[PDB]
Amino acid sequence: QDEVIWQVVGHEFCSYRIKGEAQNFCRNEYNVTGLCNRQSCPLANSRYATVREDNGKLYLYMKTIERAHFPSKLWQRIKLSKNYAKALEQIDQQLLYWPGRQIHRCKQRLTRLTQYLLKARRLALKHQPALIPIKPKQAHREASRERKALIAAKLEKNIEKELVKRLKSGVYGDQPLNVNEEIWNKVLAARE
Amino acid sequence: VRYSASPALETKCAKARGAYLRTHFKNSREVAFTINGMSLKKAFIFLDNVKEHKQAVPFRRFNGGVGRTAQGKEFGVTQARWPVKSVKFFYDLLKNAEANAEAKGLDMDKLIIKHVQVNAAPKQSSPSHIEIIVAEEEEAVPKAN
Amino acid sequence: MKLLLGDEIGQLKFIEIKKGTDTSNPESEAPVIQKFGELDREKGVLFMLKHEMNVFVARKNGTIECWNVNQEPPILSSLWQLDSSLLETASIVSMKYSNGWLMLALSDGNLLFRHIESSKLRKLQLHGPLSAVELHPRIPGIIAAGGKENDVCLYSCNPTCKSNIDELELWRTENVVKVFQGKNVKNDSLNLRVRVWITGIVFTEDIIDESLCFHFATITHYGQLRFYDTKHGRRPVSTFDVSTSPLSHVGLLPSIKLLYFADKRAQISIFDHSKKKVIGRFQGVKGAPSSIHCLGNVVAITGLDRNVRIFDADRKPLANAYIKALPTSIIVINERDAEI
Amino acid sequence: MKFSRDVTSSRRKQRKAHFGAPSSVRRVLMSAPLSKELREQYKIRSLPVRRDDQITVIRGSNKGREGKITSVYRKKFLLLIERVTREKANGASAPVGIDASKVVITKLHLDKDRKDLIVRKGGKV
Amino acid sequence: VNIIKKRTKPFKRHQSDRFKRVGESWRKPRGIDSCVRRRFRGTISMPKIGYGNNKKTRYCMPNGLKAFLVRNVSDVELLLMHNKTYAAEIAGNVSARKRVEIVEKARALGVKVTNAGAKVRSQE
Amino acid sequence: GKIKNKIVRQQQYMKALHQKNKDKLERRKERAKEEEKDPEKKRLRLSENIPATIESKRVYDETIIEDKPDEELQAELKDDEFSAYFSEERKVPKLLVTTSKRASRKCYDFASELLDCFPNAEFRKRTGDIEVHEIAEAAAKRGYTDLLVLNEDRKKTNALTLVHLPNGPSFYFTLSNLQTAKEISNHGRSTGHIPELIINNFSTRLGMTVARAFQSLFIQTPQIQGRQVVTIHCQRDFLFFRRHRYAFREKSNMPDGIGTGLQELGPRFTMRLRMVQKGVWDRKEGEVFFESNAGEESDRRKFWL
Amino acid sequence: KYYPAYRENVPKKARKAVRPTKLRASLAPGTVCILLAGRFRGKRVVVLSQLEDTLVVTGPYKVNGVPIRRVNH
RNA sequence: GUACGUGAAAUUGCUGAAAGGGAAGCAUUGGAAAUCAGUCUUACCUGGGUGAGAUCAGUAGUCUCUCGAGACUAUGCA
RNA sequence: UUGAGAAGCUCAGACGAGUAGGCAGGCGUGGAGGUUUGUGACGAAGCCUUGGGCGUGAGCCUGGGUCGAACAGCCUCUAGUGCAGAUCUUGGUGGAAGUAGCUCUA
RNA sequence: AAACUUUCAGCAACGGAUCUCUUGGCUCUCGCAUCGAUGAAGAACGCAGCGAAAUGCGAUACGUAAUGUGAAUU
Repeated sequence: QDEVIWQVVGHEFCSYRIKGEAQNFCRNEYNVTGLCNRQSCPLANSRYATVREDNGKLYLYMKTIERAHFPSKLWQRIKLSKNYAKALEQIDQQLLYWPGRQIHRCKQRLTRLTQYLLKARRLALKHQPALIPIKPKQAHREASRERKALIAAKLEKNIEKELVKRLKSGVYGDQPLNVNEEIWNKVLAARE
Repeated sequence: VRYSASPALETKCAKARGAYLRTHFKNSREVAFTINGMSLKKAFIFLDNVKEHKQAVPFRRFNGGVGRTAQGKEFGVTQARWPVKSVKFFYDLLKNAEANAEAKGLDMDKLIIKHVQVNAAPKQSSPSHIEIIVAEEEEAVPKAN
Repeated sequence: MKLLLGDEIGQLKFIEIKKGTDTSNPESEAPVIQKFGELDREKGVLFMLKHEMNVFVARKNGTIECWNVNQEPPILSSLWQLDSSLLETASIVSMKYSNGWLMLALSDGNLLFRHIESSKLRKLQLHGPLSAVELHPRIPGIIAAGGKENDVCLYSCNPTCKSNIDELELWRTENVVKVFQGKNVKNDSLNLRVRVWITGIVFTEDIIDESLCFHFATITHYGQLRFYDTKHGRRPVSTFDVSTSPLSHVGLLPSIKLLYFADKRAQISIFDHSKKKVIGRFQGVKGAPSSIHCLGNVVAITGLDRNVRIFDADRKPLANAYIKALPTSIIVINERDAEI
Repeated sequence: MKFSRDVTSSRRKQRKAHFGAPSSVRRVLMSAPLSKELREQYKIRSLPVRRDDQITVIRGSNKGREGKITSVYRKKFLLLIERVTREKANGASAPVGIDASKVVITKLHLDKDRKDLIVRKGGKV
Repeated sequence: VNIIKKRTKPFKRHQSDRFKRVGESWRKPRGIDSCVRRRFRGTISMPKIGYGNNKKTRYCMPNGLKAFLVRNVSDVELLLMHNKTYAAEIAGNVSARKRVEIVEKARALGVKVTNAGAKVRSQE
Repeated sequence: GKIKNKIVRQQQYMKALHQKNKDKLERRKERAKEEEKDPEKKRLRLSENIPATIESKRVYDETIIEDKPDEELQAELKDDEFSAYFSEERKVPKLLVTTSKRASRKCYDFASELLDCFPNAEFRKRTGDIEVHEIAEAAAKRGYTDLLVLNEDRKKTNALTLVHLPNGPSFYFTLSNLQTAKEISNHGRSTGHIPELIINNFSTRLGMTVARAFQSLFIQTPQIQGRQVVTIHCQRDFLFFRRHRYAFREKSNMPDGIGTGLQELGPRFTMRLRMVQKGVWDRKEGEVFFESNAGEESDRRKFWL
Repeated sequence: KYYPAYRENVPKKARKAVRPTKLRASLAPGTVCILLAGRFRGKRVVVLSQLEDTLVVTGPYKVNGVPIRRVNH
């Protein structure tokens, strides 16, 4: 069973395997470590235990060889207490007389899943900027429309037109301070 | 349309183009180099002189086989020629660019040739793409502060 | 379609919009607007509760008044006032009419009931911060109030009364006891307490102790629509995270016997209780709505886009008009067309 | 899946047949779905489009526009609708073509042939 | 075991700079008379096994982590037990919608992301 | 189209293009002769045939403010959120420019230029995890009246949210074409004088709100002797911010015979109004006065500002 | 959060013991000494006492203005 | 924009910067100038107060599995 | 002590030129079966880039720009599968040179 | 210095690679048996739409009759 299963899934083809430069990974949901190993494989180990998170609660999933042929009833889970000390005790008492390597791996996953729930709660309380995706078509359109708008704006022509218009309207005092004698005299002869 | 130069922003510039023009690329390149940077009125006078052989266009990079003249002493070089096909095309483009500036309402007594470029058109002889940008001479506003 | 509209500067507009009109369309016919009232910011309108063929108008300065819209132009049938000692630190958060009494609750919990005929008033203290309070449309002497960190509670004047209760003996402080107090939902999956901020209350028994089993729905500042059934328990029967923006208004559409809500992100949608999902949205509304009124098949929405948008129960854009000044309330007077 | 060896699933041959069809075949190729009221009244799901048919645009930029079918342009698999046009540079309104599958027929241009066709496809008139 | 690189320059093909038709991807010279194959003085170096890097620090980024390619939220959750050893690297063809979902998930898992700022804007 | 031969179909195009040019030339030459013979015909053609522009064919909206003064519009403004600036009280505007959390020196090089544009503006580095609403409510007690937050990411400022204190409207713009004085050709040095303000082309009612908000950032009385002008110009819903130093001189082209010369001082950039909120800015719980829809902006001739 | 979640490469027991610094015989308390670095470079100061590695040094504050300071030997 | 999807290299023009005296490019090491990369204190532990809720009730029910295991529903918050 | 991809983990010592030739392990390309409950108009493929990183290397990952409809990792199968040369084939483009030509010239 | 030369970068040309496409080719398999003195295959000349360097047709000249489909051709 297990040794034949491993020789197939572990060395020929597993749909859960992700090949990596230094270590292969397992996208199986029930893998405690997330790595492709002989001891980490949930497929090749008929007595397996893992800790998984379900909507904010952690559970200890266990399967035995005597339920291997019944996929619906294969895995059984118990709710792990929110007290970390008691959660370790529950793993110890549910995995009684299991190999210490497997209890070690479930206690490591319990810590990381407890840390992830802590960090998730801390991010919820914190305020962080929303990530706004950049849309290539919108960026192209607004870049070309802006170029046409800037050309059609005639900024320096409109700035100069407004400045002269308010010079004629005399928004300043009697004699302006932004003009010299020749400009003021020319303006006086024209506007009057 | 887009030109080689960041200027030609509508407010203070005017453009003109000629593409696939039936004139030699090397002669047009030399004429463009000479009239680049000149005032528009000064450039028109110079182009008229080259037509009348009063002034010579100094062939500068493609000067192989070009005879030297005393009229090139002004430009600091020796080789010179009097092309008339290149000058006619440049004079027409300058007339177009001047007319474009008049429509734009630009100040006509401050126009200088900011950017004039000549590019090789597809081998049909070697034709030439010519593009000219004439912009107002930007003056500095006194701080007076 | 005849409709009244109030603005933030206190002026009352009497619009005669008609189906097919859209002021954004240059070929459309201009609506007939008869403006009246005050042109001062300090006398801006707040609420426009409609009393049969009359309209009650609340104002920021406390000058509650009534208008008879049967006649054209409407004339000030009656005028009231509110003590300035009640408004220097509070604000009117809800105002509605039932059984001849005018609810005038404030932000600090003060309740100012008022008999229209006998012109008598009675104070009624309540819980802390208040943001929504609604009277029972059918059963007399029932209140439902809630606010920021103030879970929704039901207050009853008549315990049972078994048929009805006289109009004069309502709202006495010695007869009002709370017959229901909301229980907060359990903590989030991240072991975080679900905060309570009630922003709207509506009684949904029409679309679902004698006359017990108060079915009602509330909307919160955190965009979750909660349906309550007092027989089931103090906890909400159902909870839907219908929006990611604070919910502004909630109510029923009697044409389709179904519920609507709107949020601060300029989104008005229809919630189907039987299907437990939102069916369609009142599309074409820009800017956060300030008041929504539904009369028969016609539902009118006004908001920060300075427009009045008319839809039907099936979210069809019947009419649209531009009103220049920033509105605060809307009221549908006549659902039928102008020529009818 | 298809099982007859008289029908080809080759993309080369299916595209060639569609884009090289004669006008008689193109008549059936441009068919439109009937509206719900017409579907339950004529016992027909879809019909080939014909001139003077009253249709509603269902898809595209012109969604919701109604009008008669002014001309069935078979050479381009397009429908021309009344007042469903686009402004040109010189001001002349250029008609806009809509695919026949993107419109719904709300009123049929009934004639003797169409009534016989209706009862031919199991349809009560 | 800090990261040590025996060499940081790349190995460029001989005469790749002289000729544009010749790419810079390394090609082992085969000419017997060529001085590069004979490994004379002053000539360019050649890839040797001695240049190989420490097995413990191999594939490690300058921050000590190994880049793990990620294409969806399922790939990020894989690094729950290896957040001190691996950094998530979102693929180049993952859209800006999925990139956002990946980045929030990696933040709760305590997983470093190499390109967490790509194709997105910020709004506080 | 009909021709699927590439060579033939471009031979046919060149033939038709030459035919089109010849008939257009003949019509133009004959039109010139008749219009020369009768100058009135040239007047009729020029008056009737005015070239179309996107501004001229802009889609109609009734929100445009008419040039005739309106008493309803003035009644709204006289007790508005910006009323303390446009009334006889003349509340001097005090600006608080800040950035996003952990910003680079590229943001500071543009923030300094924005600090030069606005005298009586203060810059405070963003520290820790203080939010915009917390800054706004804290700055409202320090005498400040407007808060400017420059959002930058990956060493590039791209957004700007301005909040009117204490509970005024909040605006959100996305910036582009950010250029500093050193990057502008023939730039200048800006002195300490209070710049003048020019606001152009804000026809719609939503433009009045944005124009008032930008106007409220400037000291009411400018120093004319400095000859510095700050322009915010709206064209096709794009707001262009420029600062120039001007000097009146004689221009022969202009009909009045007079026309100033400009020398840019910087910074130069463009803004697009993404959202306006009632009250202090809050992207989650804020009340949306205006939210730009990129689907509606696809129309070249439809504008909101 | 307490049970180690990783390999926990615990450092091997390093046989390094802390022993008192053996300063020079010439750096006795009370000897006049020249500062070589710091803001007080070039000054001459009196060594009050030796700390574990540094010398608690000071020039008379009325003489050269060097307060009670530490200096590396 | 019909010289029409994408638009590489060779090649050409203009502009900007830098280097110039003949084996040259190139290799090694640094300087200068220009530019770029990522690494942040924030959490952890502990104490009290205030409220909260369940995986806590000297607690009542339902559902699905195999007494008790998961999921919920009321009620109380010691 | 968890360090059983037993094809893994671990400890130790020695050694390292290389033509012909021999033997292993890998990189890349077109197509096929399976798989990733895979990527993609919120932008696939390609291309550009004095952006960053990984590998002794073949190569690979990635940011930005451009772009506009498809594409990839892993296990296996398959082959018209990798170029600097062949006075290689086809196409494009240079210096010669605005030279030979048909003083200065057009 | 300037020029020229050289290098690098930006923009503009030139060129048409790459990618994606495909009413085409190629290969295999399956069914079938049908040219002509009652004028064939092929060639030429006309016709009318055209873009023919294409197609259809034959002075009844894109064909006429008949059977249809049923409202276009473009």
